[PDB]
Amino acid sequence: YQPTPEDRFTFGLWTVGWQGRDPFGDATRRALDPVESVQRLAELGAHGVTFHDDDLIPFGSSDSEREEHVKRFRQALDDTGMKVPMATTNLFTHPVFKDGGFTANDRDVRRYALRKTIRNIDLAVELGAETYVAWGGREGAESGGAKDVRDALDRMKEAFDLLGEYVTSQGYDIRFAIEPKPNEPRGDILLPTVGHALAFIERLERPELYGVNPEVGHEQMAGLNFPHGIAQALWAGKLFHIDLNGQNGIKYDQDLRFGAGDLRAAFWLVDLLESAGYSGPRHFDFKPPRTEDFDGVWASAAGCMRNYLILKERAAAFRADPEVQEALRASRLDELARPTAADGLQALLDDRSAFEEFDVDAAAARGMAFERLDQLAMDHLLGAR
Amino acid sequence: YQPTPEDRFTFGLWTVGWQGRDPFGDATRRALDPVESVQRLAELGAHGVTFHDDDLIPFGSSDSEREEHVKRFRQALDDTGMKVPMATTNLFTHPVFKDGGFTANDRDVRRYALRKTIRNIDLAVELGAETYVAWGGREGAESGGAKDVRDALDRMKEAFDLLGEYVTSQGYDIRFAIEPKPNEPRGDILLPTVGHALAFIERLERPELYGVNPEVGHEQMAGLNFPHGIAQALWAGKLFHIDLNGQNGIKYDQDLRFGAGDLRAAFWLVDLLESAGYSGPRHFDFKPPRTEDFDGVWASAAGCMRNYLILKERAAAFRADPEVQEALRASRLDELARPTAADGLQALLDDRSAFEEFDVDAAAARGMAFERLDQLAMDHLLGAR
Amino acid sequence: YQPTPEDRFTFGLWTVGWQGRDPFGDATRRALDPVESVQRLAELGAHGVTFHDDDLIPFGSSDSEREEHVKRFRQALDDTGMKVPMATTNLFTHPVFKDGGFTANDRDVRRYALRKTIRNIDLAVELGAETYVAWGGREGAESGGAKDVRDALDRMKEAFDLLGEYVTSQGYDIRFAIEPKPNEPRGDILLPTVGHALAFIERLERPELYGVNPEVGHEQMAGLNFPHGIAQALWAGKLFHIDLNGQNGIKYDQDLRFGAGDLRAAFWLVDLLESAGYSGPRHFDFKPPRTEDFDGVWASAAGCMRNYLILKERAAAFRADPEVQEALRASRLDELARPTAADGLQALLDDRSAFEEFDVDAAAARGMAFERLDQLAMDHLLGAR
Amino acid sequence: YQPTPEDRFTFGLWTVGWQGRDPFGDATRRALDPVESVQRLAELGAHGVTFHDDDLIPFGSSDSEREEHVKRFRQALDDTGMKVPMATTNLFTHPVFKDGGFTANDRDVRRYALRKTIRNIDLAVELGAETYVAWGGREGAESGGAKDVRDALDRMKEAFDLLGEYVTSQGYDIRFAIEPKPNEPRGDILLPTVGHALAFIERLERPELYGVNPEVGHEQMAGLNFPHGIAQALWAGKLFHIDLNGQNGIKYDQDLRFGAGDLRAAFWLVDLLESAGYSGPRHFDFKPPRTEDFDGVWASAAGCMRNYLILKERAAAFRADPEVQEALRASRLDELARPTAADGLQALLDDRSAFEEFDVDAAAARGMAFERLDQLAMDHLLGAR
Ligand SMILES: OC[C@@H](O)[C@H](O)[C@@H](O)CO
Ligand SMILES: OC[C@@H](O)[C@H](O)[C@@H](O)CO
Ligand SMILES: OC[C@@H](O)[C@H](O)[C@@H](O)CO
Ligand SMILES: OC[C@@H](O)[C@H](O)[C@@H](O)CO
Ligand SMILES: [Mn+2]
Ligand SMILES: [Mn+2]
Ligand SMILES: [Mn+2]
Ligand SMILES: [Mn+2]
Ligand SMILES: [Mn+2]
Ligand SMILES: [Mn+2]
Ligand SMILES: [Mn+2]
Ligand SMILES: [Mn+2]
Repeated sequence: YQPTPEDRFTFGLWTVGWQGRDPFGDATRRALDPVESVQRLAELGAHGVTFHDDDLIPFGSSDSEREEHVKRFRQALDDTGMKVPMATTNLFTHPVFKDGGFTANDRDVRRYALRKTIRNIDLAVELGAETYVAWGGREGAESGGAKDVRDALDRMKEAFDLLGEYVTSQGYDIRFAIEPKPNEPRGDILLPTVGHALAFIERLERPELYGVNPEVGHEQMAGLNFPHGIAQALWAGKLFHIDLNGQNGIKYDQDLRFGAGDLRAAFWLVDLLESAGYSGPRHFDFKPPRTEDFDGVWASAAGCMRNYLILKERAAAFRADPEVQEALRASRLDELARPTAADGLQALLDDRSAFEEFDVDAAAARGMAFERLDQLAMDHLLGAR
Repeated sequence: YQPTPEDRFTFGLWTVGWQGRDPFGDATRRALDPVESVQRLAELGAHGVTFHDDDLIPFGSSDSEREEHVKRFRQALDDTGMKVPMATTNLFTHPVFKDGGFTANDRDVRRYALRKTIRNIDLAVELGAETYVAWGGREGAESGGAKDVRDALDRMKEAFDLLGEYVTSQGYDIRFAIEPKPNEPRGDILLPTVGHALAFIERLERPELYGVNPEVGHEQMAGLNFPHGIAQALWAGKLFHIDLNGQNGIKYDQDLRFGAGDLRAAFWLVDLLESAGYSGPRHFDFKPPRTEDFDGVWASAAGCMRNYLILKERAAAFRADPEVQEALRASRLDELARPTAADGLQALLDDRSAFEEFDVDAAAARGMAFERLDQLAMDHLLGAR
Repeated sequence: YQPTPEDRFTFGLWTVGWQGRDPFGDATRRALDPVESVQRLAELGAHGVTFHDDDLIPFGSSDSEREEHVKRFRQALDDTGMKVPMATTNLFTHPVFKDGGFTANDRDVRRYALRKTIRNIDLAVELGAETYVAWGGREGAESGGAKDVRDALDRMKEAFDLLGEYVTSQGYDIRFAIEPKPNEPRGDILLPTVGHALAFIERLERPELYGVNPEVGHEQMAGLNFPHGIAQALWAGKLFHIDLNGQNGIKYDQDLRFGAGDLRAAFWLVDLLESAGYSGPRHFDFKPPRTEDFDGVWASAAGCMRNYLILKERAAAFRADPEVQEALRASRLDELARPTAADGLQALLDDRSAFEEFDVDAAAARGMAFERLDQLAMDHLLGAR
Repeated sequence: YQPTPEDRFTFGLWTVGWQGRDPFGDATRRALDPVESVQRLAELGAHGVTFHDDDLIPFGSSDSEREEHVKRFRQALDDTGMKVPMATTNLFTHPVFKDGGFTANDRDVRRYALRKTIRNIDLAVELGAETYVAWGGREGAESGGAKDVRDALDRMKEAFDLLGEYVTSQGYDIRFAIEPKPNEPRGDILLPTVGHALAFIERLERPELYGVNPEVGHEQMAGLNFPHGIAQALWAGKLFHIDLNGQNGIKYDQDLRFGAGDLRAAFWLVDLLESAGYSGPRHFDFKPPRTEDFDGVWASAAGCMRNYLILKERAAAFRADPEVQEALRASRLDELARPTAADGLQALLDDRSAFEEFDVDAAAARGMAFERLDQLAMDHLLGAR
């Protein structure tokens, strides 16, 4: 199960670079040089990296230092053949962002958050990224009077609409991907799920510039079915990017390596991305546990990739198995994919077999055969066929 | 705190009529006649009632019996001055709907679910309802291979699009309100939140025919902030109807009387509906606990109405209190409501005070004063001013 | 992966016999005769069955009918070689139990709940059961003033203490196993977790008569780590019985077949029961989904057994793998099992290497190597070694 | 609603002193001097403070600096009349504790964690504390093979048993209070609930030395009923101390001021502590939100105290209201407090009115009148009587 760069595996600088500072505990690992991580991730078989502005250029860097940091970084990309498919802005760490960036109550902060963003879209385009992520982690509230949500959506729509004006004015090929999260670090975060983000995009001036960046662990923090939300994103044409990780239920945001957490969810998510032909990056947004030294870092990043490739093999065996395709017909998946009434409304209304003469008892008696199907999918996952 | 019918309080027949059958236990109360409940709810000060088809006309009734049931019911509405603002279809009880109605894997079932719906839209319009709710409680799965979600959304969009064709062909003034729920009775239900429902409507052929019917307890079963979801629905123009009840956290769907459960949520929700000028029905979709006899039924329905009217008084005192309006300015709510950059993109880009000369430290030092605000809102709720 | 009766697999009559009545829906399957289920479960390789009183003898049966029902049942046990290791009381279905059995506010109800219990302990002993389960599913409240919890624990301790007097007075070899559940069908249920049940037993007059019956899905409905709770029960000597099933997170009690739900939890639970040498019944307390016909019933019961036996094989390969035992030493599991201070308190206090000269930096730098361990356990589960 | 020191309100140095560093964000407030906080908390009406070792004496302080820090602190206690009822150890911040203190896999770490503890019990006794808290925040795992839980409970019991030997050997009047938490910062924390902690104490050599320190927000992070767990702790005689705060459901540990979060829980908890006559400290273990400056700090600490005193007044009015005491009898709370069978087992067995002649229908028909009771308790809370 060996990754190659053709598998499209990517990692944030902040993921392998997490020093292991948590709400109760100091760092347990020294800071990695971005150079270092590029080199070590290319050896493991990754395809590229991603960054916040602030991961690559230290906050408050002179323009003399910015350019330095960028030079070095670009040399290591040249030396390794790594790409930069996606970039994003840190609008959550510095204290100025303690009430948000694009929805902060202070208007000055809000203009500062769009200037800091625009600066990093230029760099992102220079470095070749196709997708620009926006996680509004400070956009929200711990209290009901602190934030009027209708005014805060007006602000959010204004900031995204100015960024879409900027990008079309510059000529850039770059799209935006909004990342939902339901809570943490705010008490409640605005656009908390995939469905809220999808809905919001349909109100922006140019909706075809924006899609979603869902993360495994974030929709599971609301107790939702991650493969069902991604289906919906796929159904809308809006799955621009995806963050892969693991999460054990409804609790703080664990960011465990991909395959950890809900491992059957993980199986149905790979099944779906592979059968829909998702062709963007398989990005890992994870934190190696603070228990680990640098050995455990690179082990944990390697197991992200491994577990994807194992689950891809088992989902492919599942769909390719004749006894499975027979089960799928027994459970009427074929019929789910046929129109209910291609005949149209009038013919439906005149069809007596639809109502007046429909035998509800006979229909109700038929078994759906779902459990036999599900066990087939379990035997496939476990390799126990 | 006395309701009158001008408060727009409504109840489902199924709410006061719940016999108290639960997954572990038999009925504890006899069946109410719909007549009875209309009379008793008009005495308590309610404005109207709502129904499933199957609450009012027993499943499988001849057309001779349907008309009877409807006659009787209409007399009791005449005798009491009660209205029928909303109606809906039962597509969840009968065993034929064990895989869903509009997304069942069997195509025959799906045509039967639209015929059963259309029949009840006619009756709904006859009885004067303005809103037709659709809760797809059986639309979903307990297992990943049982349902392809992209085909199931195609089916759902086809069923809603044929119902919008039906209503515009008949000339009816009636809109649809889709009610989300994340789970129960299915393992996972499709369009599980407000945001998923909002997103989905924007893909139907005629989106201005459809809005949402959110329920308190349903978004809390995902751990989400119910007043934040309703703000978003208000912001989209799509809050057609609302279900009011109480829920203690993430667990089975409790349906406790309104004000029970999360009582500070309840306060910020009344604050919002009243300050936005929501003017639809305040509908109660609750179940009096099976511990209660008919005395406890009508006590529980009365406390729904009482608790709304108490929280309306305290939210109104809150917003009317000068010291509160002063706090709101101290916390910059005023600034949240101003555009970030009415000057436009170019002027933002040329403004040095937005970036080059923005003092981030000074901005970061300012306190948001949220806690003083929040305690004011607490003293108001508790009447301890 | 073929079960035999030596695997100690058991099922409740109520599990395969669930008609599929849920809070929103009628039965979807006819009632099974207990005879039938005994015969069909013996063919699949099960070791025995369990019952509520009310599953085997219809509520209100004359003593002429009781004996009949029991005769028939006993013949089918004779004909099949099935055992009855465990029995329990239904103190939740009938409306008289709407406030509880042993903690109902009415004292008359409470005496009735102990008489109904004692009657079924006699039958249980006749039929050879070793364990008598008590799930207090109606013991609790939806509201804070409805139940004083300290008086309700006095009542619960009084009922269990009289049942322990009864059993020691009759000479019976039978122990009690209390089953925790956090909620459903009550808003909150008393002794909601394993730890609450364990604590409570230590206050009964004869604590060595009582242990716990934990269920997978119940501790997961609180978001807790089921293998950690069973370790604690094992550590106390109190794991008398266990209920096996699957649950997807914090929501209504799904009762999916064992292996469904949290499949990595399932792996670490089999690892533990097998390495501790648990030798009681592996009981399945599950409901085949109401989507299924009788074919899907017996498929779902068979997959419970299958998935146990697959996970037993993979946990055994895991612990037997030298590279795994090497990893365990690398992560210091060996040291966890050594006493911290067998030298005693004084020697600890005089040991300078424990404090004055302990090098905290060097210790802090050591990696725990947990991620490499965890991936080994993942490759083992998936059979990808 | 003015606190005085006779109300027994206390605060941790770490609570008002939280700089607002979170998993995504830098500090937003400078460090407070312990002196400062003592002075400011005495002005607001608090009764005392509590500390970790490491809050009061910087980690790695020479013994020349320790004594200095302690001198200063003691002067400010003298100048203000503040007490120190409780102290505890920081065994979670420093990287050496990344796998735990008392259950770390490294035995060296474990001896170091008991030496660091013992040192601070001496200081605690010097400063007059009565209760010594132990929150094992690093005791647990993110992965199943990382920790054998039975060996880890052996270690935990060994560490607590040596601390009980230490304290009885020194002659100290000091008891231990174990604080449960279900998760965060570990994936799962050992003894995750009140009931697990209660159970564990009953296995220590001297159980009458140990009780529990429950925190509001921690049992709510498992979705449990905090007043029900404290009743159980009261029922066992083991409520040594309590941490008061607010939490909105199952998510990261918010630590909002007391009264925020679940405000009806807050009401029933004050009702219980006041009617049981709890006479330990009312300690606040909260964090003023990082949005706040020092003004918002002291506002947030003041609202903890205010909200306790408002809820005490409304619970007292509730229990003192004749119409309430009438409701309580209508709902049979009186009967809950009577023995079920003071007559004994034999008389129960011979009582025909308990079984043979018990009218189950009549009993089942009686209403429990809980909803009327609950609304009375709501009108009382809101002051709407
Ligand atoms: O929860 C943290 C979020 O996942 C971020 O890592 C975003 O993906 C990028 O800012
Ligand atoms: O959870 C059940 C749902 O709330 C229904 O009562 C809908 O509102 C109407 O079918
Ligand atoms: O949740 C229901 C409980 O699990 C019961 O099935 C008990 O095990 C036996 O009464
Ligand atoms: O969650 C953090 C815990 O509540 C601590 O503050 C303990 O109370 C003391 O170490
Ligand atoms: Mn995350
Ligand atoms: Mn992410
Ligand atoms: Mn509901
Ligand atoms: Mn509803
Ligand atoms: Mn269960
Ligand atoms: Mn069970
Ligand atoms: Mn806490
Ligand atoms: Mn605490």
